[PDB]
Amino acid sequence: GVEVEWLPLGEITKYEQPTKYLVKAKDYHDTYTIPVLTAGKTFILGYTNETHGIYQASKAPVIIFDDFTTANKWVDFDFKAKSSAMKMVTSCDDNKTLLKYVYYWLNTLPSEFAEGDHKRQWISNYSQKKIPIPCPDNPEKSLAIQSEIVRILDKFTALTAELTAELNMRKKQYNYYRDQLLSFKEGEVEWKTLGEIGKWYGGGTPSKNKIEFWENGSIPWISPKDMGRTLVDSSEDYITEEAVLHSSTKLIPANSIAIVVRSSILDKVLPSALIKVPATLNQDMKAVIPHENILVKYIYHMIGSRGSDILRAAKKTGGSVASIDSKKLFSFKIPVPNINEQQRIVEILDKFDTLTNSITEGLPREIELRQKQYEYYRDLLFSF
Amino acid sequence: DASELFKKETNNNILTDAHIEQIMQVFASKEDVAHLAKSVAFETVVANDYNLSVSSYVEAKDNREIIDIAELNAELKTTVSKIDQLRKDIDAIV
Amino acid sequence: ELHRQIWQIANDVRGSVDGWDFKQYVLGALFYRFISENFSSYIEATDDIKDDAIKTKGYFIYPSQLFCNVAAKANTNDRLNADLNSIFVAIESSAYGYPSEADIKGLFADFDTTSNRLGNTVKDKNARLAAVLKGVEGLKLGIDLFGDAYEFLISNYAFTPQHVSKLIAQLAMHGQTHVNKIYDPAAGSGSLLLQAKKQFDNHIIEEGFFGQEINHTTYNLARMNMFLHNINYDKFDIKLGNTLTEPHFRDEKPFDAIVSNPPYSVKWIGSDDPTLINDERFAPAGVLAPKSKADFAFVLHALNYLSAKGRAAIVCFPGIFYRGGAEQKIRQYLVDNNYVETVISLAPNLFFGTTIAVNILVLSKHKTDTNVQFIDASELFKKETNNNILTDAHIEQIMQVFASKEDVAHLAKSVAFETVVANDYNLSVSSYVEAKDNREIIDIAELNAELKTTVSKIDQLRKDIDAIV
Amino acid sequence: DDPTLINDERFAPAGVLAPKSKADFAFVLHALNYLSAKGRAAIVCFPGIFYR
Amino acid sequence: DMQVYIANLGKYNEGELVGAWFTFPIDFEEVKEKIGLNDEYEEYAIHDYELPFTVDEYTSIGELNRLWEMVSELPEELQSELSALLTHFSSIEELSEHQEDIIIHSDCDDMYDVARYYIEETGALGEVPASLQNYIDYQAYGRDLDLSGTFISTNHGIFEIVY
Repeated sequence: GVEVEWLPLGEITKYEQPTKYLVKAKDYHDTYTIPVLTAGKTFILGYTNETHGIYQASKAPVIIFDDFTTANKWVDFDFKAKSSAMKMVTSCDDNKTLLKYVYYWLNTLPSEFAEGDHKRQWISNYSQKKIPIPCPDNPEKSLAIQSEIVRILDKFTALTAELTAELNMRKKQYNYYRDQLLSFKEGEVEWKTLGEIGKWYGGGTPSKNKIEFWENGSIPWISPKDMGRTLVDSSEDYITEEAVLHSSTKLIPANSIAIVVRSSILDKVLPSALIKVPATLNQDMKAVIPHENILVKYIYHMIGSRGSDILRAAKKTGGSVASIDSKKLFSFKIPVPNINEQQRIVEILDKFDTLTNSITEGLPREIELRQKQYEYYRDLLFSF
Repeated sequence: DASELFKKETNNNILTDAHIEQIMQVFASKEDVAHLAKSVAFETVVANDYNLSVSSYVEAKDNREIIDIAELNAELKTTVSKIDQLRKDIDAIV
Repeated sequence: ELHRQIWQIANDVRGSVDGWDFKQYVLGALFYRFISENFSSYIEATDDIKDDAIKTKGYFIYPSQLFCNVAAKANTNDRLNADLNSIFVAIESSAYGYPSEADIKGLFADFDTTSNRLGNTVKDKNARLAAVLKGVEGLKLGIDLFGDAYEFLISNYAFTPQHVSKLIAQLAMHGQTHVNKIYDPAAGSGSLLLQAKKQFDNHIIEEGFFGQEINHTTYNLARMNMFLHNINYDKFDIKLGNTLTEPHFRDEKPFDAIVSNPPYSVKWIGSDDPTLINDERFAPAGVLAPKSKADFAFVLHALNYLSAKGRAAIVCFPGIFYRGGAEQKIRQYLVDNNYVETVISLAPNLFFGTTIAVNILVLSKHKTDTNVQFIDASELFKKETNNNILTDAHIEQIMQVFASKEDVAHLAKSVAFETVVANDYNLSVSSYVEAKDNREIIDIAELNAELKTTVSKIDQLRKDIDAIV
Repeated sequence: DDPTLINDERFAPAGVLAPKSKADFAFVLHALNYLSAKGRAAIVCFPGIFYR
Repeated sequence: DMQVYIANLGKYNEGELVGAWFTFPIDFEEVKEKIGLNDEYEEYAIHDYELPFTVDEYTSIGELNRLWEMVSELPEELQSELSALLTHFSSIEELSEHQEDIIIHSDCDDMYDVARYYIEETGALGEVPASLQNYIDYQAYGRDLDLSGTFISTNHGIFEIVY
């Protein structure tokens, strides 16, 4: 603490490369036991961990990714592979280091390790120096005096991992809860064909050669890369209010739902957004406005519930970029009950998913706050 | 058929023998087997606009979980989370 | 207006084949128009414009000594597009051989051979190149802004853009009112040589814009490129040939500014079949460049042809960095004397037809001694499609830091020679100053954390009321 | 429709010819031309020939 | 197999030249008594050899025993292609400095497969969408990997000298 010496990195560090492998049989299905692990998310599906030159990841070294990436680190979790880029960083010394300490102390250098600019490899950079080290406490009580902060950082990283785990748990339980409750409604709950709730609108797009129709303005121009979000308040592009002269767009009210119809689906769940501003959107998506028989959040969450079947309702329509057409999107019939059982049940379901995600009163943004304060308290390490 | 159709080994080597025999086997007399396709009506295919091949694509990858296991896991992880957050709050000494 | 006539060129020439086939025909017709207008404005500068075949051989020797072509008789472009739409084709195939009479002296010629007869049938050829000559005649060019259309038409999609070339020119040109200038190994076009006389008609002419180039079809368009820009004639040449295997000029002379743009790692099987280990230029390196990385052979050839006053400004792909000991000893010989002065990084892509970035070496036999490894990644305005432009008063910041060895952060600075021999002779690591790093405050983050815990837990307990099965 | 393929032996029962760059149903009409009252055709297609 | 024909500086006329084969390590005295002398000690005329590298006719035997240690230190896939590595390096000592930098692609055989390895297996540029996975140019990316780094192609695989 008071006796901190800047020791070089490779003084107590053994660097090596992964051995020879055949880690890829031509089918790598989930039923096998070792996880194929890379950068980003360290989990691809199962492989068999024997008779392939395996390193099998003994008791906690760390790794490097990658050529040209140079940022991602991992603690070897239980016993995993060496998949094609896991060049090993570990320790020669085994009574001072406790190299999860220096794993944490890679986050004492994101300063020079933030700018990966050219085509580049940084072997000598981690190979030489430096790191502040509580030496001259070798090997007596250095782990004992860093035991405080490693208890702190272990429980905080554990907090982050379990918060991601329980966020998965809340989303999983709530996705089952969407399908259990609010469905199969009877009786006799009325049956409404889609679009009869209110006349939905098509789209519209200007040219991009027109500079005066694209450069400035104040209408939110909603593209599907802006989509996938909930409670849309603005857009990336603030397109011109004059640009509606050659847009074929329609001005929509301030309580609408926005929904894409182009190729995010055919595999997965469709996007859906509450849009709060009068906006205009391109050919790549659509907007629906309801009318007079409803609550608008009931249409939103009814489409969100029935997404798993309206991805199927006009599913193929050819194997092209084309998708669910206007017809079988339009010609699906939904339950619409008595009036008091619109705003009651959506008051529960809105209250649940505003607790789940974003942004006001949402859990992963809180997790990001925790990651920010955790990295700041890692900047509150023993530098003193 | 979408699988199998052994499309795994590079490149899509090979729909083996006794593997197309299932394909020929259902083809024999007009059978109707799920997770796989079946017969349709002529009136249904003139009702639709003459497509290929939408029906059936039977409902894979859909799994539902039981309430009480998920909510007991949820409440126990909240107890662990809250004792660790108050442990953080003692350990939030500036 | 400029872009009006530029758009006229960009539309009114494109018919009806691949651009790298009618390239030769359109540029040859435009070049024939320039020869016609230049020779007419010479002989008419008193208004006897409509000429006559009475040509004065005792006078018709003097522009053959002066402009190197008594270009015509009544056989110009002005006399040909009015008398166009007539049999036959090869009046101009003779009237290219006749302005190449020109044997005395300093030919710089045998030149219009790219224009040919194909075509499939001869009347189709007549109609097509009559349309070509008429479309070149149908241009609003007047009288001195001629070569701008040539520089636009050579810039096709398929070439060393004008702002990077301006940067290479301005780097090699400051505090130097001297002679001669300027040499170029592997010139390609005459583009990057041309930004001297774009400015340096100011004091005097110095000597000829020298150069050497490999590909003959590019050699022709290069020799007409610096012909159209009203440049004088006698020493203002390019010689055909490879600079490594067939170097000239050794005899003349140590230069005072050189520029280049070598291609990325062209192969050359030279090491070690001739006496290039004991030649005049590769011998002080101690080794030849390896078997497919030609670039430091170009920079050794560059430092060969340079005096005790001038300076070299060449480009490189950034990959020629360490590349084993065969390149480490070339970098060692460069830093061992005070040859190398300044490297410059530029941003990817910045180029027609590549992906990777570049670097710029500035060499001098001129001492301080320290290596300002002045970098740039942004800006470098690479945003507007594709990566244009390094505008004016934007490279002036680059030249401005380059002025006297300054040391400015978020940007690079000088280093120590002992530091760069301590490191293993790199380019260009230092400095890479510390962007995108931001830290927050304790109390704001933790108050936000605790209030969202209160709201989240009251929402979770209200969820637990609403968890009725 | 440059020759009499609108009134030929095989494309006339279709009522139209195949369009100008999608030859595949011209192949399947040519296929069903040369087949008796007993046999059967087995041809392949790109899956895009769907509605078009 | 990795041997020499070292005799003799005596008999410059080489009348019934002697001295057949000596593997490594090499004694001075055993070879000297095998081949005799010219009444004094001037020997090791390196006439013929069989080595993975090139050596001159005046090299001392101690330098041969010095080089044999570093040659026999390396694995066989390096020892099979020592001249190919010498086309980029300059000495066996310099190869011994950087003997762990060389990455060996036994699987890959040409630049298309090297690009396919770096993209599909590693994900050096990022994740690969499956609908994109066929529409990725490998030849131009292979040419730019060639012009960026330093790759050497042999019979076994591809040697990559990394920095």
